[PDB]
Amino acid sequence: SMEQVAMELRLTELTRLLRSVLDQLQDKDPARIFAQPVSLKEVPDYLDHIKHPMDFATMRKRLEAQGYKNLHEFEEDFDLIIDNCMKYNARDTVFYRAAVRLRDQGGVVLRQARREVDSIG
Ligand SMILES: CCOC(=O)[C@H]1CCc2n[nH]cc2C1
Repeated sequence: SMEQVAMELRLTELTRLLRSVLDQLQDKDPARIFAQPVSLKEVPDYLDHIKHPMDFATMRKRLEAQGYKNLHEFEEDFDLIIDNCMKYNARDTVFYRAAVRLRDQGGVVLRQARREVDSIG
């Protein structure tokens, strides 16, 4: 139907906007601490600690499969990256501090992203 095409056009547009948000957020991680899944080979007990792992590469895979239906779903996954890190790692580690910084700097980006999503529809 024509509706479903228009639908898919918007979803495709959303994906385009989210790809830009994702690139902007990942730029706030120049150390690439959050770029890839936590290695289960190098951290074999990770899943005992963290029930829903997340990372930027995994977000990107879902993004290109157009698997984010709205900004909220995208934001949930970003929050997982931060929150998982701040649980597993102690307050005085480079990892925890990198998560705090990413959350603070990412807030700016996500704030305008929400406006753009509502605005454009
Ligand atoms: C690539 C080196 O960074 C890490 O290992 C940290 C990545 C973020 C994270 N979330 N939970 C545990 C960790 C560990």
